[PDB]
Amino acid sequence: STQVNQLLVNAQTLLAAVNERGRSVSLLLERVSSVSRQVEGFVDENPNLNHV
Amino acid sequence: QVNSGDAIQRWAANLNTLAAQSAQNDEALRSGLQQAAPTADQLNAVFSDVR
Amino acid sequence: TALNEGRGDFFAVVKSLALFVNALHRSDQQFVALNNDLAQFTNSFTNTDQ
Amino acid sequence: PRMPQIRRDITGLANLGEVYADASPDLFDGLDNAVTTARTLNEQRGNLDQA
Amino acid sequence: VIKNLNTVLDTTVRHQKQFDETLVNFETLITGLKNRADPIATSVADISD
Amino acid sequence: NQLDTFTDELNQQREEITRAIDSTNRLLNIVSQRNDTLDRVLTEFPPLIQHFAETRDLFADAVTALGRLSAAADETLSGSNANLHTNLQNLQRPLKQL
Repeated sequence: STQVNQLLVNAQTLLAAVNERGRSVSLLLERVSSVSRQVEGFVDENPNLNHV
Repeated sequence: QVNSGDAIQRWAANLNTLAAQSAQNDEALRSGLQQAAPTADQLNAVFSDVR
Repeated sequence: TALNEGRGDFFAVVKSLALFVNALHRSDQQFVALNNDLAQFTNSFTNTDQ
Repeated sequence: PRMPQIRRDITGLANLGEVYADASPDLFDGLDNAVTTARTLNEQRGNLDQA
Repeated sequence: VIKNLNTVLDTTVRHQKQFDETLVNFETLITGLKNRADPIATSVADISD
Repeated sequence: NQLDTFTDELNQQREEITRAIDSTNRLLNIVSQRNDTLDRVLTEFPPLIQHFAETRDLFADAVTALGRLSAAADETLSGSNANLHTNLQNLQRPLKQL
């Protein structure tokens, strides 16, 4: 039971600290997908980069 | 627990959505881990070359 | 008679739930904060369908 | 002397039961798909550690 | 109520050792993460930025 | 006397008692019909959580290192997002002429 109590309170503290930066956290997935698409497009559209 | 019932319903629905999305992309997750193991090593090698 | 045959089990349940509740009762606001933080955190990754 | 507390406990228990009964299906579907992705994570623990 | 609670309780008892281990493991994991929550959150925000 | 008091108090809460009975019945019915998922969770999650608790420090180090990289990366990219664009747009014409 003591472990359960400490687990719950520390989970609350950790989640509060994490979602304090909610504006960036909410956009994390969208930004990572966008940068993935941009890197893929940049590599795809410049196939002569290696020759240069 | 009763005072946060709307919150627990919301995170239950969100967990359901996230879990369904992750399960429908199981093979993509596996391939992502497999290709993510050595690409960071490649990047570290490149950077340590130009450090 | 049925209750008396399970009397030891029932009072073991009572003595265990007593410790559980006595250790988890003081943090009621912490639990409300935890549930709200959890909902906020899991909302951060579900703003769209995919 | 502790009967108002008993009434409070019974009322809260009923409310919490209703809340959990409302929130259970989403949690259990999420647990199914989380079990699938947990199996995937278990099968590739070495990949995750190397990553 | 008796029937379904019997079902759920025997299912929990069947995995009782794992059910006892997971609470302690989860507590240790959460405490270890909470001891560095601020760098964790800062790093996640920086990754997103 | 005290039994009269206790029985009156319980009779005053018999409606709450039956509402709790119905509510617990519904919740336990739902959990019983999902018992298979309960069993799957109990089989597969404790090993994962034990593994995570073993490697919590490594995960923390990984996140902090990625954050250390990404902080400097973000500051450098934001400090030169538009200067780079203007420099490229200017230099495009001399590149064509050269």
